[PDB]
Amino acid sequence: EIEKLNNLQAVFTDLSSMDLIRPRVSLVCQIVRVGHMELKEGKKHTCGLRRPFGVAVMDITDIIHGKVDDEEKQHFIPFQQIAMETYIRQRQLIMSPLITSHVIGENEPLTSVLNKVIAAKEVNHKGQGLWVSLKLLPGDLTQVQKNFSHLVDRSTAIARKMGFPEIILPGDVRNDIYVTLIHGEFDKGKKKTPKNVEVTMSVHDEEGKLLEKAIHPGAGYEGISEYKSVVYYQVKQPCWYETVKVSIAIEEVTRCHIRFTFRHRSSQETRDKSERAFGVAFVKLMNPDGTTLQDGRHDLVVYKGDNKKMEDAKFYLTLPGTKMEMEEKELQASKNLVTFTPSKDSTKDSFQIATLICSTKLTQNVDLLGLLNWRSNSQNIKHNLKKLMEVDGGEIVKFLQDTLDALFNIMMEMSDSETYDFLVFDALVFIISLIGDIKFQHFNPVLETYIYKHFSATLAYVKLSKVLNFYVANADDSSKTELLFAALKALKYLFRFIIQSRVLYLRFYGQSKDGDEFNNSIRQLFLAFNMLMDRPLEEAVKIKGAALK
Repeated sequence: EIEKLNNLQAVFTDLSSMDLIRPRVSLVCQIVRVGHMELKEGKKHTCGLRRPFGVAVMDITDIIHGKVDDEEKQHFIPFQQIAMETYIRQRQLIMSPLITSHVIGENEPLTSVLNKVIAAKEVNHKGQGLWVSLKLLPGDLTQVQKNFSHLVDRSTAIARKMGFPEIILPGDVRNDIYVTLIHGEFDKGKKKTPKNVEVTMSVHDEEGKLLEKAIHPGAGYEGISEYKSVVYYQVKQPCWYETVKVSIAIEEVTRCHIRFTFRHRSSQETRDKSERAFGVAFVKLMNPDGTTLQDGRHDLVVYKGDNKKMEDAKFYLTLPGTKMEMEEKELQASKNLVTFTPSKDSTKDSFQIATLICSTKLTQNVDLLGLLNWRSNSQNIKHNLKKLMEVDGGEIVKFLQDTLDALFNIMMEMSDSETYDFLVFDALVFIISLIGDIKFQHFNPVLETYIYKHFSATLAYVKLSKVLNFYVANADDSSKTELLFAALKALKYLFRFIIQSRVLYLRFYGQSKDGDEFNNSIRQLFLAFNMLMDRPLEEAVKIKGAALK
């Protein structure tokens, strides 16, 4: 790109405070040649295929530390090419030739070369490299682009951090589906040479229509309909580890899946284009339980067989896509011998991917969804309430509004069962405790917003007062001790919600017929506190401290 050389400016935002204190931070440039499989002259070869070339790494940890900052500095990052050492040293070997090997100078993954460049501080770059000016600019994208508009303009390329920040601003709408093709074991088949497998991912809807520009190779580049993995020269297990960007509409990912096409890339363009994808794997970005694809590693299944079927959305989508899907279909097929015959097409070929989804609306939890599905999951409400605490505050905070609303619905509908009331009490306590954290304190304004505007309960305040009065009545209980202490920690917002419910009652029924009763509840909380406190301090000194606090 002739218009990018003078504007090849790379900015890496989201670098939180812990990002800086990382002991070892390295800016790694992947040098991959796009073009011919073989650097040979005389015959046509497949063009546009990606091959590993080398890795350039510079330890920029102290550069990100802010120790050194100067625009005019042009840090020459040494480039380390892969060891294609097969020409010089072979010229001197006489009087004892006993060697039977092959040429492996390009087949190594760039992961191994990168590991070597990390291990070897000095790179024998031999004058091959790249000059970059490295600086850290305080603040976010806006602050960097306004306090350093000269360095960083709106045309400057933008790159985000592989994860989440230490401060989650309310409304950080993102859909970062980072896909990393870790590795894949592909059988050589009838071919003596191992297939030059190239993972050409294809994002299709549930109807199979390929989503255009869904896959993004990386920062500073537009999306593409399909992204091709680095074609490895005759490798049985090509290890890619290629992290790519996927930005689907967060509403559309509910009906979108990435289909992974693996084609044998022969050394000849005619054979390359006459060879179809011998196997295709695929992953649905939504779990069967209504949640999106989980954050972690998913092992895809390379399917073999009729080319139409292995590309038929109405068929291969119905086919399990992962080894987890393999085993779940197999096990759920064991309890019912009703039309469950394993297909012999399930070859040993497998594919591995890493899906770091950095999103705001995407949901990854069974317990959270089921508890949000309380009106149809009444049987697991007792379990979903128990297991919502293990659901991370990050999962909760995305739809804390809906979680609160559903809890209040559970309370108003079935408050008769006090055990579920206790479960919702404790879930709410954990909720406020986690929101009060530094990570989630920024949604405390959102929490108050929900309290003051979106709150929709009219009698739960009674029940919560009852439950907390029971806690303070049973203060000496060791199991309760932590529960009541946590209730102490979040008393403020607890009674914010309680007062909201009470006032909603007030304005919905005109006058408080039980205002006397409610005030008596307040007074009895006072005096139950008094029994709590007049007990010997040795049992609950920290509890009395939190009470005073």
